[PDB]
Amino acid sequence: KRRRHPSG
Amino acid sequence: QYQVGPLLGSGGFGSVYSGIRVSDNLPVAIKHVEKDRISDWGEGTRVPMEVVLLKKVSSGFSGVIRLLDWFERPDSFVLILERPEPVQDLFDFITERGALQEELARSFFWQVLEAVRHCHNCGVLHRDIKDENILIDLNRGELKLIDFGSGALLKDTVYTDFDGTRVYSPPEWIRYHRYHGRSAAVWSLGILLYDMVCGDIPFEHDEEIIGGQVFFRQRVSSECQHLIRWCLALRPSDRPTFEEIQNHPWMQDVLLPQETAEIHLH
Ligand SMILES: CC(=O)c1cccc(-c2cnc3ccc(NCC4CC4)nn23)c1
Repeated sequence: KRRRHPSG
Repeated sequence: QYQVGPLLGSGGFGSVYSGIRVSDNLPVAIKHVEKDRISDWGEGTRVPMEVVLLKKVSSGFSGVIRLLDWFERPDSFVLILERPEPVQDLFDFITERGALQEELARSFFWQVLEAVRHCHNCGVLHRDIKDENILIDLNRGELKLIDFGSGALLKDTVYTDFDGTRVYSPPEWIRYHRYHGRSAAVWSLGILLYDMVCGDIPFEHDEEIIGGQVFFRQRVSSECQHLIRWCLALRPSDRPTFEEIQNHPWMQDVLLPQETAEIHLH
């Protein structure tokens, strides 16, 4: 459910 | 001159290593980006925009991680940055602690606002404010902004380019590919504040971003909900200015960073 989101 | 330690992480920003300056054992971070991977350059010669922006903001003390030096290589640039010790990024702090107590969120949010004001006063827009780009100095209770690789010089005209994080990007970017710097920054701050008091970001999909329905998944005070909802106004001109944020009633009586470390981090 919770995650990092890379740029771009 | 620098003794290279382990790799801390890598991604769209390049590869970041722990390091120590030999000359005096100062902890540093050593950041490598390949030239082919860089798109936004600036004016020495053509440097990556991160170097231009970091130099604009690295003078004096602030809540921004400071550029100590940089080097060009044939295929890459290397940046030497401050490294607090010990140090956890805000994304991981939140994952491990869940939703933050409001007193703590207030202290963190205040510090981020001061850092962003600093950047804007220096003519710099970060454009990727999010928990992954904020370090906590766990002993001092101080927050530091990192990663200016998607930033730009601050201007009063429209931006039609964006390589920051989409889930922190405002509805006007999603619908129109157009935004103004400050109002887009304030939106990202709303996302960040929600993330802190709820334990994750409010929106995952384009449709949620443009719908602008804020649902609170945790118990959050009425005053805090009001501030978040104001930062997340669909119309850019309906969002608060930095002054209005800092004057908001939820933002009064902020703890000092040392108090914050003592009560919440130590
Ligand atoms: C994690 C850490 O100690 C540190 C310290 C100073 C600067 C940076 C830094 C500077 N620019 C970036 C861009 C991305 C980034 N990622 C967070 C950790 C995985 C490298 N760190 N980072 C990280």
